[PDB]
Amino acid sequence: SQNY
Amino acid sequence: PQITLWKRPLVTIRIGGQLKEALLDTGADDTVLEEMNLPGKWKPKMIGGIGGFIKVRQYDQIPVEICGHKAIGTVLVGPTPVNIIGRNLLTQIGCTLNF
Amino acid sequence: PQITLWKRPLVTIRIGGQLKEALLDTGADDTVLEEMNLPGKWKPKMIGGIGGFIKVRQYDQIPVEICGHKAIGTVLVGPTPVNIIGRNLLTQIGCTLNF
Repeated sequence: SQNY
Repeated sequence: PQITLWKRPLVTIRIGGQLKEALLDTGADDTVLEEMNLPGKWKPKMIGGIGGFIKVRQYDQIPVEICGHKAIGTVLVGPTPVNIIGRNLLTQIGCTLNF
Repeated sequence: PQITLWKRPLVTIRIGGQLKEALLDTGADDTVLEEMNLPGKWKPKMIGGIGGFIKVRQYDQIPVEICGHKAIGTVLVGPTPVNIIGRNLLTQIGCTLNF
């Protein structure tokens, strides 16, 4: 979902 | 191992019988690899990064060996700038951050 | 401390007289902070990741305290969805990956  | 961070935490993984390099990335919820063939069913998914959102293919329950340690879990494939190993598989290999 | 990866590794940081939560990100070369009106000279920069590039302002020699561990270096400020602590500061606080 969230990938930094 | 203990990996310091003066350089990118890049490691060799094995996935679908093939060796690849991937970045150990505590800032990623998920494991996202650059465009590649994987066996089995996939489903379309959207994920977010620093630059916005992308479309990926989601493969579940994929075995991945990471620096010699076994994981089996979700692998996303799409237009990521680098192969990333995210927390979903980092946790499986018993990875922690320590300072 | 030791930070497990079951959850996003969010920690308290202090920068520019502000307390914030920030993500410890071994995948990030740089430290990128949510839009904030820091004083000081800056230079424009583009940084990328999943989803492409965002425009940011680069500030040099900024003191940042991360879980009580002091650091000082370059911070990039712009429309990131999340405050990100990259390897440039993670190395100063002695941060390692361990498995």
